[PDB]
Amino acid sequence: IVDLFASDLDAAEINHTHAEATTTESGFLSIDDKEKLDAI
Amino acid sequence: TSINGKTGIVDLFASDLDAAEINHTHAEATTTESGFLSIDDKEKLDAI
Amino acid sequence: IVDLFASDLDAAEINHTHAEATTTESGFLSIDDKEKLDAI
Amino acid sequence: SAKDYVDTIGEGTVIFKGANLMGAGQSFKWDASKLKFGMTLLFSRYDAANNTPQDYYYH
Amino acid sequence: SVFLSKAQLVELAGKGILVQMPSTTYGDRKYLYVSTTGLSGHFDNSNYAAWALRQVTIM
Ligand SMILES: [Fe+3]
Repeated sequence: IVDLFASDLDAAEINHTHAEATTTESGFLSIDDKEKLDAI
Repeated sequence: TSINGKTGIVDLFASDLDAAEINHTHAEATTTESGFLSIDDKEKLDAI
Repeated sequence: IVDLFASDLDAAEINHTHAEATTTESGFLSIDDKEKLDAI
Repeated sequence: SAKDYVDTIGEGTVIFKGANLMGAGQSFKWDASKLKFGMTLLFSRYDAANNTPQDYYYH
Repeated sequence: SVFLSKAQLVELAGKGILVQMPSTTYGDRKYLYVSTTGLSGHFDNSNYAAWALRQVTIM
């Protein structure tokens, strides 16, 4: 009974996040960046 | 014998294994959770 | 004997990126946008 | 004979196996003598159009 | 506490069952394939490391 799953099959999960964007790599928008943009 | 309770001629997909598609969208970034940059935020950043 | 991955399963890889956010579509934050926000 | 009585109590008389939605009109009945310990109810997924017993996600 | 009976075992032998965790957020579904002969590991709850079994008792 080979119950395969995305965790061991290099597959991104349905409920998964991404790392915050940095000065060299893109990604999700950080909370601090959103707060600064809203304040400005 | 079986995969995730499926037997015989079975076609499994990303949602079948609780996985995301290639063209899948995430939750938009808010003040409490990280996510995709909203259109309004991008427009405000470009205008500033 | 067959091997399957996320790409073979029309699924997103665990180590995958996303399209940069534009004026019409959402996505990851670009490096230039992050630098401009930091400098502002 | 007492052991037989207790083990047929333990086995349980399955009154339904398969597929059923039991909306407004479908019900399952029993008898006051038939009730000794309780009932066991097992649920799983269905199909709105195919009406096939999806064989996973039990409870 | 979760309970599975003999009739439910026979109707579920060779099949799996998932349980929902009482918490403040939805998720933490533990899926395992228990049959009258034993247990088969559906390791989709390994990611759900926030909750795991403490014990199993045979009645
Ligand atoms: Fe993704």
